Amino acid sequence: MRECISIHVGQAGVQIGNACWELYCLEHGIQPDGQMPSDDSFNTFFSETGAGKHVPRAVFVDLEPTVIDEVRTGTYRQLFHPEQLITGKEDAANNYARGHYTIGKEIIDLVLDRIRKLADQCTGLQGFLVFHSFGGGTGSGFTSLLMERLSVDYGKKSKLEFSIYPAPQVSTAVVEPYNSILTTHTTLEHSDCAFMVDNEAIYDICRRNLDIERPTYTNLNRLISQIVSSITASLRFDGALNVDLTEFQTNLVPYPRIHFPLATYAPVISAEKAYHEQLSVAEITNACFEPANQMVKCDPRHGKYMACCLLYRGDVVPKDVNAAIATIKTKRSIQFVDWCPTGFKVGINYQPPTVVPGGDLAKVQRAVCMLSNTTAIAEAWARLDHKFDLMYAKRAFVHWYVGEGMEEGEFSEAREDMAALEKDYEEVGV
Amino acid sequence: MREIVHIQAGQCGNQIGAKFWEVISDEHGIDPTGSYHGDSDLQLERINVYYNEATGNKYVPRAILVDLEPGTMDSVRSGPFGQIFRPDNFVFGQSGAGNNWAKGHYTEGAELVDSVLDVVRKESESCDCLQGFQLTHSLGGGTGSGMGTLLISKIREEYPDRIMNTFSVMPSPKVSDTVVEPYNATLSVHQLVENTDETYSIDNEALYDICFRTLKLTTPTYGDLNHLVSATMSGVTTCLRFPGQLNADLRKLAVNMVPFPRLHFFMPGFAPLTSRGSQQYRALTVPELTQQMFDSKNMMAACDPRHGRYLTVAAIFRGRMSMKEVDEQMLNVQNKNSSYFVEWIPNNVKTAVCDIPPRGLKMSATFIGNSTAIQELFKRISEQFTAMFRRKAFLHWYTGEGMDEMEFTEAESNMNDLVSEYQQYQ
Amino acid sequence: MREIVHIQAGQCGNQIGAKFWEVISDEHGIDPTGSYHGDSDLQLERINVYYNEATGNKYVPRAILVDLEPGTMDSVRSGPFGQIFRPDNFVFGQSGAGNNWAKGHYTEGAELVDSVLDVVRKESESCDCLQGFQLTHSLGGGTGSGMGTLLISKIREEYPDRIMNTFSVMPSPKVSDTVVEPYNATLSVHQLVENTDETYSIDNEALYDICFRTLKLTTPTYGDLNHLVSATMSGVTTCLRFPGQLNADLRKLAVNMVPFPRLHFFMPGFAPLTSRGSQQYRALTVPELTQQMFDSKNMMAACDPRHGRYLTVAAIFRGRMSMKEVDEQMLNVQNKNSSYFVEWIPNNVKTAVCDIPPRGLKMSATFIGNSTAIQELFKRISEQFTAMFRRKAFLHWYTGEGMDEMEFTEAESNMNDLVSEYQQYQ
Amino acid sequence: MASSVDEEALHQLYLWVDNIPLSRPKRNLSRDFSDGVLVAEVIKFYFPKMVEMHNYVPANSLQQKLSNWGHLNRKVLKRLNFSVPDDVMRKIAQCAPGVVELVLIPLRQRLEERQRRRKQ
Ligand SMILES: CC(=O)O[C@H]1C(=O)[C@@]2(C)[C@H]([C@H](OC(=O)c3ccccc3)[C@]3(O)C[C@H](OC(=O)[C@H](O)[C@@H](NC(=O)c4ccccc4)c4ccccc4)C(C)=C1C3(C)C)[C@]1(OC(C)=O)CO[C@@H]1C[C@@H]2O
Ligand SMILES: CC(=O)O[C@H]1C(=O)[C@@]2(C)[C@H]([C@H](OC(=O)c3ccccc3)[C@]3(O)C[C@H](OC(=O)[C@H](O)[C@@H](NC(=O)c4ccccc4)c4ccccc4)C(C)=C1C3(C)C)[C@]1(OC(C)=O)CO[C@@H]1C[C@@H]2O
Ligand SMILES: Nc1nc2c(ncn2[C@@H]2O[C@H](COP(=O)(O)OP(=O)(O)OP(=O)(O)O)[C@@H](O)[C@H]2O)c(=O)[nH]1
Ligand SMILES: Nc1nc2c(ncn2[C@@H]2O[C@H](COP(=O)(O)OP(=O)(O)O)[C@@H](O)[C@H]2O)c(=O)[nH]1
Ligand SMILES: Nc1nc2c(ncn2[C@@H]2O[C@H](COP(=O)(O)OP(=O)(O)O)[C@@H](O)[C@H]2O)c(=O)[nH]1
Ligand SMILES: [Mg+2]
Repeated sequence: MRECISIHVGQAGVQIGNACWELYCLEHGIQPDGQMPSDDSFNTFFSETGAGKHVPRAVFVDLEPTVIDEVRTGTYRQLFHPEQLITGKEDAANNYARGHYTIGKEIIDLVLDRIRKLADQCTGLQGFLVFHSFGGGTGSGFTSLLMERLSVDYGKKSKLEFSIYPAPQVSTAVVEPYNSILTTHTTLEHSDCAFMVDNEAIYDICRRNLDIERPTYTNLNRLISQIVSSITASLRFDGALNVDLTEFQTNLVPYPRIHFPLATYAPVISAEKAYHEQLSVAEITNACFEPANQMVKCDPRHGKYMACCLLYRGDVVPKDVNAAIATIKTKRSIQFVDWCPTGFKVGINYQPPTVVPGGDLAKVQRAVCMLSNTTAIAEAWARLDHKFDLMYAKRAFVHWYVGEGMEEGEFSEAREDMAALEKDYEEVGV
Repeated sequence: MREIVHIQAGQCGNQIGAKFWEVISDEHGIDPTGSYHGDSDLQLERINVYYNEATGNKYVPRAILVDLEPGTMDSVRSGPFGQIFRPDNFVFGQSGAGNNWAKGHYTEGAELVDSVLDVVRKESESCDCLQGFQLTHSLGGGTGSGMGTLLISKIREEYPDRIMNTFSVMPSPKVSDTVVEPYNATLSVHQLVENTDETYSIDNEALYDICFRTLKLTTPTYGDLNHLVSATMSGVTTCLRFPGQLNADLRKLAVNMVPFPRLHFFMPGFAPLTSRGSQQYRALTVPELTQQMFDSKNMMAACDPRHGRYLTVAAIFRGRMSMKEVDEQMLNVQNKNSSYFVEWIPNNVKTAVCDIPPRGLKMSATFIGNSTAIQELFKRISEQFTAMFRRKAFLHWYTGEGMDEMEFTEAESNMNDLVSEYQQYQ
Repeated sequence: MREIVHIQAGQCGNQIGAKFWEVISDEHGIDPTGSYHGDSDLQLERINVYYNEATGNKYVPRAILVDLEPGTMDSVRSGPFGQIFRPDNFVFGQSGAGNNWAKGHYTEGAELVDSVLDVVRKESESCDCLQGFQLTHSLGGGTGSGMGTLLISKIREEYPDRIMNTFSVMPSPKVSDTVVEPYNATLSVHQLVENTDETYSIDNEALYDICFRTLKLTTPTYGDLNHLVSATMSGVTTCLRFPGQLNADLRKLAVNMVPFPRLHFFMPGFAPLTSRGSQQYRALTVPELTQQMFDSKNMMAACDPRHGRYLTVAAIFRGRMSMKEVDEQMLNVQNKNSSYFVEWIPNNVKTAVCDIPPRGLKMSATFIGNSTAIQELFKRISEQFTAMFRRKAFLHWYTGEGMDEMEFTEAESNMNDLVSEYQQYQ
Repeated sequence: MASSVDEEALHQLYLWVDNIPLSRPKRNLSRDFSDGVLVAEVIKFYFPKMVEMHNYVPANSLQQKLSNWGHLNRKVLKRLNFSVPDDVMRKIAQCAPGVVELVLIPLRQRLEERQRRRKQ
């Protein structure tokens, strides 16, 4: 019942998985060895065997072994099914071309084989939670090949998309927009609701809120895990208003192509800071709409809200939710599209947030998960399109994509598709 | 797993490659006799990248030593780590090339190319998953420039898909030790541009400039220049021998670093660099590593980057550091010095970080740069070639080997074509 | 319930406000850590006026600490009650104002006004029923006078109806510690008159006169002047934090105390005041409190009331007393000294009495006065301004910040206008 | 016809903006227009529809100033077929005298252009 198969592609995907399962084993009380010391709250994410062992339903796919066989050496080496974590021989070279045609071709058939052997025990499979990065070669090419076959083998099943998106300023590779643009066909055609992750915005989040001067990506991971667990909170624990994963995405999506909502989490706050605040429902409600708390470097005040979903968890009373949202609709600075004078979807869960012992996040009795679609997010693509022009105008690095079996015009279809998406997110704002 | 097969050409190539072998044997904790003596298991997992596992838990490097004289083989085998090498890869002739490119490419090295190919092929088949060939040679003289290009062409012909990276020490006007270097350089880069996926240009003069004006050595010998080369030699391949947060193997660099196929002659560099009496005072923080890294004094060629624009720069950092400051320096360098980086391509830097720093170092930074200013050495080589081309000197010692005038003309034309492309995007 | 939001500007403002916080934390029985430790429930009902209820029954004051230097923040957080404050309201820059009004009002404080507004707004929305803002600052220098007026104007703009009371320590000729004070005072009162509903003028010289000629302290430090300020700070808001027979909150004072909208710079005072060796002998009866209260020595500015006429005086008494003697002294003072009170307005006194006296005191009296003699400081500030205005000194350090001559001229004209209105009714 | 701009045109433009009813207090224009939010308020009088004022937030930090002005370039100026370089925009955001006025001069002309256009 209510099972979800999590897919982890690329270095970013596999390591964000390492952090997510680190959070899940703690919140559901499983040791790193898979045992339960002493409700079926784990059936959503973990499978059970006769010996009392919790086996996650997850696949780690990387075209290179270093990160995954590092996982084979870490504390979670025995938690995972060893041959459901698949390693390739040749890295993706930050190239969508080989990852989509050349190197992922020989390995994808085993990946779908393991997906099938994960699906056949799920009696109530709810959806898919695939993790990757746009800029990475694996996270672009292999995901592009994989959602294609998943959409024809599991077409009815929902496919939530949690992807890591490049920053306006911070970047790790010059070819990142090339990998990002050929991913856009996958999210538009073979995804049901995509969640985009910006590293620089959350860098600002941890700089300002967590007061930590020197966090790593592991600190980024130990909050992406919270956002995904909060999205999955209603499926695993009891709540006064439990939101089904299908109910969720029906509430987000106004049109089949408009399914790209922003995400924010509250309260992101350090342990030294949690003490001096009462941390009411109202202020965590007010903090979410603050542009200084957005996960993507775009100003919501530059845009218009279409769908709003209040995913509260912990000791939160729905009356306080109504009182907060009355204030939210009271201010004019937050102007919603003329589509939704009802505005808000409310979801409340009884489980307080679970704290990572090595994390930088404080223990708070209340936590809220904010997921909202808005027209302001097109700016996060409005710099990437001008960016892609700035390379494609000479055919900057295409000889590699051409040399690995990509048609030259696939870039033309790519920027045509992103232009279509950018237009689609502008007409709905009128 | 991403095995990398090394080839040494010329006395310059084999001695600098031997000192590189010494350096990375210390990094991997390998005894001079070949046995393992490292401290952590991290030195042990990726031994297969550079060394072959043998009986007794001793490890033999995957290096093919090629020369046309036995004296250099005698020196290297009698050197500090001569005993660790394969007796079979000592493939060598007796009569030298005499700094004649035609000799090495047609007569002297053509007979030994069969004896080098049967060794490189066995080394490659000994590999589990070959990634490429790292070849060390010299553009000066006729051995390294002469036979090196021939066997590079052969291995490229039979290995068309593997990475081809070469580290080339190349002639210079003021520290020239041989009269006939420009012929050799022009006849070598002709094949280097057409065949090599990667070429690192190393100039001796800037190595001297590093050892005096930064390292403050009163008597830095030739081995110190070899050390400066070997530092970047080890740095460029760090990511596929050790774990790091940002893994960037050779092809990771390649896909990010060479915008058009022929723009692949690059600018190496390494940080930190201090004198003996100044390391005690220096703060080795990553921002200071950066301010040292893009300095025109830290580079290993006379081509001053202020006379051109960077196409792509690769900064493979190493050590237990976070990375927000890494991004902030890599954006500040290209923002405050945006006039030195092609504005038309916005993010010119590739960032890689390794978790284990070099032995004795808390952190290190390796510099790889694509600047249009690198044409300074190419056009100067072409000009010096013209000063000894336009009216026929020294050609009897090439044409006597079957060499011909029109091929010299095409080589010069190709140097001009290259300098044209690199001035085009400046 | 009549929440009051406090803002500290400048080192003078934040230290005197911090000592005020200490005083009223003792009055409300609040532990240095923030927990409640009072004796009676009377300290507990109106905690919401100054403090926010939090988890663990600990209480955080509703104060916003604003400065342009981190040193004062460092001192206040390391002070006796530094730990009770909100880490978020420590909003501060790094470069100081250098006692430059233009810096604080245009360059240095304009960047931090956004970071103070988002804090004051959250503090106000945290309130159940906001009554006003009590702001502490200094007319001297460029921090308190400079950014204080800017953010006062902003909060007045977005809170047009709330009470605006400010306690302002203001420059003086003989105890001046900075050369450029008069510019700051003239540029500050310009905004204080137009925006503030209430301003308490505090002069350091009369604080010194109190501590020597009444308190008989041999070494009264700066903290003792802070204490003298904080006494009236706590007194003026006593009625809306504690029950009394005559309740008079801030707006109760306002409706009685400022006859015309611009005549709102007032005269604070407090009784009783004795030396250590003379309190043993004094009879603390209310009539004696009165005879001490209207003394020219008890006041906190050099403006001697005998050089003018009182427009309105506020006597907020405190303690378990009856009140017929209160009325009889408040009529005797204005009858026997009717030549010192405007006869044209008959009953110049507002009387308020509280039931709980200050800790350690059986009774107390707080003096607030509207006298036309307060123009003594204003016209003297204008004269000193003219002595450094009429032919152009120090203006390069303002005009370099975008400041302009004609605004200085209008500021001086407005000082002259004010002194004109206050001499008009004398 | 004056080929160049004289000192009198500055005054004409100074008076005209005051002539429009703008919801602003008494302060100089050269420091208020620098913010950017005032410019869209000016244009609200002409076409209230295109102006949203659900997109730019009034602050007084140069970062927010330039962030708002950049947005304004691609959402108001683009409709008016008006383009300006970042080197100029920097100066507008710095409250530079003359610089923002060099854009205030043609802005109104473009607005009247849009007025005359027979839009359906
Ligand atoms: C006491 C102390 O702190 O001295 C250090 C040191 O940091 C200094 C002096 C070292 C020192 O290097 C030199 O003196 C030198 C001389 C000529 C050419 C190049 C180096 C050092 O010898 C070098 C050595 O570096 C290493 O061991 C690295 O792993 C390096 N390997 C070697 O240098 C090496 C030396 C002998 C045999 C085999 C290897 C390395 C660098 C990059 C990639 C792989 C390996 C270190 C830390 C020191 C000394 C001992 C003084 C420097 O070397 C390097 C490569 O980091 C010279 O400038 C740097 C930084 C410092 O100034
Ligand atoms: C043994 C004894 O009777 O001594 C008394 C006292 O009455 C005297 C000496 C006190 C004393 O005050 C001073 O010595 C003093 C020094 C510099 C500046 C101001 C005061 C006293 O400290 C002050 C203190 O007053 C209070 O506690 C009031 O509540 C006052 N709070 C504080 O002074 C205070 C001190 C430390 C920390 C926090 C607060 C207050 C006044 C108005 C509004 C709110 C609170 C009292 C009764 C005394 C001592 C202890 C000697 C006096 O203080 C006050 C404010 O009433 C000074 O003149 C008055 C009257 C007396 O002479
Ligand atoms: N937020 C976040 N982003 C990450 C993390 N790890 C990698 N990324 C993103 O991944 C992008 C680059 O992709 P890669 O590092 O090459 O990872 P990959 O998806 O496996 O791609 P390949 O290495 O080519 O196979 C960077 O721009 C990062 O934004 C992480 O831990 N947190
Ligand atoms: N950087 C460096 N340069 C060298 C070294 N040894 C020689 N050289 C110079 O490099 C040039 C290469 O020419 P050479 O190798 O002798 O020609 P070959 O015999 O045909 O291979 C020579 O002219 C030398 O001056 C060395 O150890 N380091
Ligand atoms: N009454 C009193 N006056 C003070 C105190 N500290 C400083 N002053 C004086 O008040 C004036 C205020 O100027 P200042 O606050 O330093 O200027 P700013 O730094 O721009 O805020 C100074 O010239 C001091 O001489 C204090 O604790 N109490
Ligand atoms: Mg990868």
